[PDB]
Amino acid sequence: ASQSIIAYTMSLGAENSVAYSNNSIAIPTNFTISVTTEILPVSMTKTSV
Amino acid sequence: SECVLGQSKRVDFCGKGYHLMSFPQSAPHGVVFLHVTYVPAQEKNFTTAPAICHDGKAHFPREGVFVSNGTHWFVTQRNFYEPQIITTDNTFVSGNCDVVIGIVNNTVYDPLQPELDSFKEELDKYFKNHTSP
Amino acid sequence: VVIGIVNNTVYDPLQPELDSFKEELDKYFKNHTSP
Amino acid sequence: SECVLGQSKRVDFCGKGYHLMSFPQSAPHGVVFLHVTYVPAQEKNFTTA
Amino acid sequence: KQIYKTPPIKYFGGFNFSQILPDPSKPSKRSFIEDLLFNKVTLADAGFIKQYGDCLGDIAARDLICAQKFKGLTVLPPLLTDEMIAQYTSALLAGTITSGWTFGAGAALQIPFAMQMAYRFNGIGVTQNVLYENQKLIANQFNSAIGKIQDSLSSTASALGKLQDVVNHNAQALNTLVKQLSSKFGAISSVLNDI
Ligand SMILES: *[C@@H]1O[C@H](CO)[C@@H](O[C@@H]2O[C@H](CO)[C@@H](O[C@H]3O[C@H](CO)[C@@H](O)[C@H](O)[C@@H]3O)[C@H](O)[C@H]2NC(C)=O)[C@H](O)[C@H]1NC(C)=O
Ligand SMILES: *[C@@H]1O[C@H](CO)[C@@H](O[C@@H]2O[C@H](CO)[C@@H](O[C@H]3O[C@H](CO)[C@@H](O)[C@H](O)[C@@H]3O)[C@H](O)[C@H]2NC(C)=O)[C@H](O)[C@H]1NC(C)=O
Ligand SMILES: *[C@@H]1O[C@H](CO)[C@@H](O[C@@H]2O[C@H](CO)[C@@H](O[C@H]3O[C@H](CO)[C@@H](O)[C@H](O)[C@@H]3O)[C@H](O)[C@H]2NC(C)=O)[C@H](O)[C@H]1NC(C)=O
Ligand SMILES: *[C@@H]1O[C@H](CO[C@@H]2O[C@@H](C)[C@@H](O)[C@@H](O)[C@@H]2O)[C@@H](O[C@@H]2O[C@H](CO)[C@@H](O)[C@H](O)[C@H]2NC(C)=O)[C@H](O)[C@H]1NC(C)=O
Ligand SMILES: *[C@@H]1O[C@H](CO[C@@H]2O[C@@H](C)[C@@H](O)[C@@H](O)[C@@H]2O)[C@@H](O[C@@H]2O[C@H](CO)[C@@H](O)[C@H](O)[C@H]2NC(C)=O)[C@H](O)[C@H]1NC(C)=O
Ligand SMILES: *[C@@H]1O[C@H](CO)[C@@H](O[C@@H]2O[C@H](CO)[C@@H](O)[C@H](O)[C@H]2NC(C)=O)[C@H](O)[C@H]1NC(C)=O
Ligand SMILES: *[C@@H]1O[C@H](CO)[C@@H](O[C@@H]2O[C@H](CO)[C@@H](O)[C@H](O)[C@H]2NC(C)=O)[C@H](O)[C@H]1NC(C)=O
Ligand SMILES: *[C@@H]1O[C@H](CO)[C@@H](O)[C@H](O)[C@H]1NC(C)=O
Ligand SMILES: *[C@@H]1O[C@H](CO)[C@@H](O)[C@H](O)[C@H]1NC(C)=O
Ligand SMILES: *[C@@H]1O[C@H](CO)[C@@H](O)[C@H](O)[C@H]1NC(C)=O
Repeated sequence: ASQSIIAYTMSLGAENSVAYSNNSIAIPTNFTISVTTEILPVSMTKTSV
Repeated sequence: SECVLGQSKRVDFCGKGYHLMSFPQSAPHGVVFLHVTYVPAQEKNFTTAPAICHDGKAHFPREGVFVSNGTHWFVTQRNFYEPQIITTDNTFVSGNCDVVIGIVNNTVYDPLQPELDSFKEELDKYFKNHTSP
Repeated sequence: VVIGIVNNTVYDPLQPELDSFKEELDKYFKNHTSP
Repeated sequence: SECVLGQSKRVDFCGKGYHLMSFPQSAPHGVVFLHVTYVPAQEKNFTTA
Repeated sequence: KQIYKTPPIKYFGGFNFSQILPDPSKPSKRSFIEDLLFNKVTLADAGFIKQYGDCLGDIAARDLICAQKFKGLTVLPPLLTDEMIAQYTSALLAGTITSGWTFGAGAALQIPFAMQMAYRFNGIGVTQNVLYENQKLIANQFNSAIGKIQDSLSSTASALGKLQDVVNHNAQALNTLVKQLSSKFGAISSVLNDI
């Protein structure tokens, strides 16, 4: 095997249909506390000429 | 203001999940937020109903939702499976069961009932022993 | 202490139970006066 | 994020009325949001205390 | 992150989403209200293959796009096609009507649509029995309001003026940037070979 440039139509996500019905519900029986980093600029360098 | 000094109900404003709290950390020219979020992880199917019919009267959850494991009916909170036995203190009444589409038949328990009934057995065992003189 | 408060009855849903339990009691007492 | 993936208590942000839900629709260079809002319609007077 | 889909049984407690959901029979997969919106904003091209074999000839005498191209002003295509954006919008819609908000927070969790609307009514401080006692009226009134929207977008173009004026501003800026080559800037000639 070897490496090269391929090209492809991009995938949007996994195809994932849902078990909907007019009398069924899914309820979570357990949970995960998650921690996620979000980063924002607040300043840039002050500059003079 | 809304993720560190507070708690946010704005969906995906303080990261994905439901917002618990967030911690600021400084970085060069910016800020990092460590958002903490509750994420509903493992799920199980249940049958469900909009209402219960009991005494012809239709019943709804005060808070939470109705579910069945297939043989018995429970109220449970919308975001986490903890089942409770369907009492008059879990639910409230309106109209009658002609009006609600998809309504189902189950008993609704009354926590006043054994507390008077066991007092009826006390009242009776005294009335009967009071026949002895 | 409340400005504009008004008089009306407030219903008690335990009251017709203990009233029905009074009539149930007194019918027993009438029964035990009977023989 | 706040009118499609949720329900928002924020006044006017998802149309006139109390917000229920909204549906996104795509357009050339844009998005169209069809917001559904609960609007009070036939009021009567009452005395209150 | 997932692409959700509507189930084969299109029933949602009497709510009629069929005007805003996809149509599997159509070659462009967009909704009926999307097919309205895509006729209401008229474009200064999408960068699609203006191949010389198209407009080396009479076309560029009456086509501002080939005239701009000969001056090196060109439009690049978007990375996401209008069918890709329809698939994302279809997933957001299928997520909403089948799963409520839970598809935002984590995995999608199915709920019956009339119980989703109840959860919502509690959200506006109206107690959930007021939905179920009126579910036929609420649905027929929603279905009527989605009707008003369709007819409103059938009647006029003027409402989409907010997306059209973005398209018109880029068209006007490039047509100006062409006209600016007419200027002499005080030189003997506008056209460079005449120097
Ligand atoms: C649905 O949830 C129900 C509650 O968890 C469950 O029913 C309960 O099952 C246990 C046994 O598995 C019963 O326990 C009793 O068993 C005998 C006979 O009654 C007694 O001798 C024992 O002392 C003990 O009390 C519970 O009483 C029973 N609850 C009810 C309301 O009857 C069902 O099994 C679950 N069904 C499914 C489909 O998962
Ligand atoms: C939920 O529980 C209800 C109470 O048991 C039950 O209602 C009962 O349904 C039967 C069948 O339709 C009715 O039977 C009578 O119907 C007519 C009179 O309307 C007569 O001509 C028949 O001979 C027969 O006697 C009961 O009268 C009716 N009772 C009430 C109070 O409405 C529902 O059917 C149950 N539903 C489910 C899905 O379990
Ligand atoms: C709401 O209900 C209250 C209870 O019935 C009622 O209060 C009662 O009002 C009368 C008249 O003001 C008082 O009568 C007394 O008035 C003075 C002393 O306060 C004396 O000159 C009289 O002889 C007499 O004793 C009651 O004492 C008073 N009771 C209480 C508990 O305050 C209100 O007036 C009612 N208000 C309305 C607007 O409905
Ligand atoms: C929840 O249930 C759905 C379907 O309901 C059940 O489907 C049967 C298998 C059986 O359990 C019946 O009592 C119910 O009617 C599940 O959906 C299925 O998912 C699998 C993949 O996991 C797929 O191959 C099937 O074709 C799906 N069928 C249907 C009807 O949806 C779903 O997986 C269940 N989820 C959980 C967490 O249990
Ligand atoms: C709510 O009531 C107000 C005024 O109170 C009423 O006044 C009398 C007419 C009598 O019916 C009382 O028992 C009521 O308490 C209404 O305001 C008036 O509306 C009329 C037209 O209907 C108008 O000519 C007056 O100018 C209005 N008065 C004021 C002070 O603006 C009001 O319209 C009622 N609301 C509804 C929904 O009917
Ligand atoms: C959902 O609403 C649409 C209209 O917005 C209904 O579609 C119309 O149905 C009638 C009767 O079959 C036709 O004459 C129209 O030409 C249809 N219009 C379109 C755009 O197809 C649709 O039937 C409704 N759904 C339900 C279940 O009633
Ligand atoms: C609430 O308002 C709606 C209209 O917005 C009323 O519904 C209409 O009622 C008339 C008779 O009064 C019917 O002819 C119409 O067909 C109904 N329209 C719909 C969409 O169903 C409704 O009656 C009002 N209800 C109350 C309690 O006032
Ligand atoms: C839902 O109920 C309707 C009738 O209101 C019925 O036609 C349909 O087959 C049911 N579907 C499911 C998946 O329960
Ligand atoms: C029966 O009544 C007598 C008094 O007459 C009392 O001593 C006895 O404890 C009573 N027993 C019961 C079971 O009520
Ligand atoms: C008193 O109660 C008995 C049952 O313990 C009942 O059979 C009888 O009819 C009652 N007596 C009268 C006079 O009602």
